[PDB]
Amino acid sequence: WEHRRFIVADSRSFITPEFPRDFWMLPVFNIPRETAA
Amino acid sequence: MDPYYPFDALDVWEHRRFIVADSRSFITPEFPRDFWMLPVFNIPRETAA
Amino acid sequence: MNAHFANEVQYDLTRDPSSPASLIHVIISSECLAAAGVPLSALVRANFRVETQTRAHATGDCTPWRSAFAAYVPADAVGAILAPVIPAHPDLLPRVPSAGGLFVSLPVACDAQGVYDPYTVAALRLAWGPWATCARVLLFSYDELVPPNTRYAADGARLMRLCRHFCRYVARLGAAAPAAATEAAAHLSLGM
Amino acid sequence: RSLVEWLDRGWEALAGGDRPDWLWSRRSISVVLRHHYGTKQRFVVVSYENSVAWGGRRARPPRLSSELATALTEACAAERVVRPHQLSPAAQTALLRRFPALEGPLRHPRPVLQPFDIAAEVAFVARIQIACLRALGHSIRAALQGGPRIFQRLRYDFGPHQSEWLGEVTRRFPVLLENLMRALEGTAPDAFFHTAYALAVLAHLGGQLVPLSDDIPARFADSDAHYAFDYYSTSGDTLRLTNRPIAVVIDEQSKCRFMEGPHRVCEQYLPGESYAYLCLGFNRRLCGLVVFPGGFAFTINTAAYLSLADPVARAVGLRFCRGAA
Amino acid sequence: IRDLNELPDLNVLYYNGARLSLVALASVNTELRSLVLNMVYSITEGTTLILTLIPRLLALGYVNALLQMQSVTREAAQLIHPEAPMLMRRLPLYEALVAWLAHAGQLGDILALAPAVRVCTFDGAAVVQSGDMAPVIRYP
Repeated sequence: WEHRRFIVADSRSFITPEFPRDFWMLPVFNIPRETAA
Repeated sequence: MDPYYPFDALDVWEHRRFIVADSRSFITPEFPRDFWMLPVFNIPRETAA
Repeated sequence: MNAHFANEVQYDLTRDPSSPASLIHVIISSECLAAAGVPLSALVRANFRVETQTRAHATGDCTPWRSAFAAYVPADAVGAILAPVIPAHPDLLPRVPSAGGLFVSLPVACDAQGVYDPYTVAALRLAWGPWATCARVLLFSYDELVPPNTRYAADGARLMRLCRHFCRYVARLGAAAPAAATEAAAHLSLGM
Repeated sequence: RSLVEWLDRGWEALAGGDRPDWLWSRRSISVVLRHHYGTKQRFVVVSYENSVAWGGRRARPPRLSSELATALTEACAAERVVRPHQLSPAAQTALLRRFPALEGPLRHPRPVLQPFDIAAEVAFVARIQIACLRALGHSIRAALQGGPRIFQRLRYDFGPHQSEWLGEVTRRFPVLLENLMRALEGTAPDAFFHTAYALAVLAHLGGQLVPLSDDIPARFADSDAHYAFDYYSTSGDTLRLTNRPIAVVIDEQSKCRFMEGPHRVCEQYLPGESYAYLCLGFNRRLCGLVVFPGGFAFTINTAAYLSLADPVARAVGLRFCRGAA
Repeated sequence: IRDLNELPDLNVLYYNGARLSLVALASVNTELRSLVLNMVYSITEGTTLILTLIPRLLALGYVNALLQMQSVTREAAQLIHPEAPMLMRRLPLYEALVAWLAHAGQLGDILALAPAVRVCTFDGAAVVQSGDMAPVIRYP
């Protein structure tokens, strides 16, 4: 036999993300129709 | 920063040949996380602009 | 060498003819491939398969990819053309070493009164394996590929060296040379 | 008997065979040095003496003429103009009268390629690169916009000590989402087309054929469950750890399984199964999935924000895909 | 035939791991010149009678149709490739077939080279070397 601890895998479990405030405004997420690159 | 869970933990016995309703687990490295560094992306020295 | 021969046999199907075309034998260098994102060691591991398609100047659809023939030489390519070496006798023709690469003849889209549109694009593909990371694509323009004028001039003096090299190589080999060879040396020396 | 026949009998004495490869070598050989606009390097155009192809002394008429090309130079050269579109339309129609094919580049309102240019083809590629990126960031912003609860679409067990690791995933979570789109933007446009995402596009537009290199598994066209994946380093530099896009099928929690088949150690693991792998995926339906370590993953539908012209889409495919067998 | 205007191969033969050299010569070429003058003529007479009869008759219904099914870019393409460097009074076509089948039928007899020796070794080597004696039967 074998022994280990156990935690049920559950879709009710979650790891809460927290973003920065300016995180949503970035040159990355916001791109023009044509860039300089 | 602890992720949410409904359950704490349990103690269960499992025989090798008789495993039924199979599942999988999660892997963490063997070195202390102090050696597991924060993610870094170096922005290149110049921009195509 | 043989990659150009085998392809002309394919161009002998005149293709369609309804759409007139042409063919240009091209020797890519290795350093041109190296800068093209081509690992050189992978090819070395005797023909090799290459997909090609032609792409319109401004608007249109590209030709569907078609398989061509390629043979890579990790040696002097122009030298192999110029000074072929008898398998038995290497010393027959001395020559200067150089670099080289694969041989591919490329299709050229013609017209009635065939005139190429410059800036139109012909394309290769090189597959080192199934996955796309083993696939690269190189582009060429009908301006890039088609030179205005050829040269058969510089190749003339070359042949007289052969008549000299044969006459010179046999003179060293002397008695061991097969009689037919010594014979030709007599006339060929008279042509010298 | 010319001297040549003796040469042709010179080899046949020392050869023991005709060896037609050599026969042309004994003849005239035209060597024209050229240069490659891409690599600046050299490639040698050759036409043999008996060669039927261009430059060969035996060739079929008509042959290649510079009539289109030579005029196009002096058209704006006599005008001292860099571009034919800056050429006056009077002279523009002048060559059109002789050359009916120039209508396409000149007279087309919205040419898919910038006419009479060189790098114009590259501009065709790079704009598609940008077109794909915004199809993410806007779609990425979509599902993540108001602070969500992702929970997990996968199934994994956690130890009591592993929880401390997951606590680090919280803080480390936003920095990665930058770094993905950072590198995804930073990738070379060529190599980008080998990535798992560019394959989903070439798969999706094809669905509206076989994308080249056969990267797509045969069953990827079966169900919307068949997926493709890439992996990214969680710590240190964020990079793409997977050459070959990995194909996994999923089935709320449901288990997962690989498909049928040098070695990539990243391939012994399921997505989000272990630390130090950011697991990114898509579908034939092109419904994206972003899987973080621990199995916590959320859907993204990027088809909504993806916007492309059909004449572009059909032109892209025929280059990057192949008519199915 | 090449001396009536070769390859670096065609002079080397392989049997049972052993190499031969047919060169190992001009006396042999004049020793064999009459066969060359018959093997050439029996083909050049032959291919013309094929070429000057199928467009001459193509006799139709299923005979020419099964012929054309065999000539679907196989014989007619070989016809149109040869009749490009060729042409299409009374030509003695039917008389030349008898003259051809008699001549070309004769060369099959000469180049037949029938076996007489059939080697059934018993209590011996399954491969007999050069210079050695081999047990030989011509009987069941």
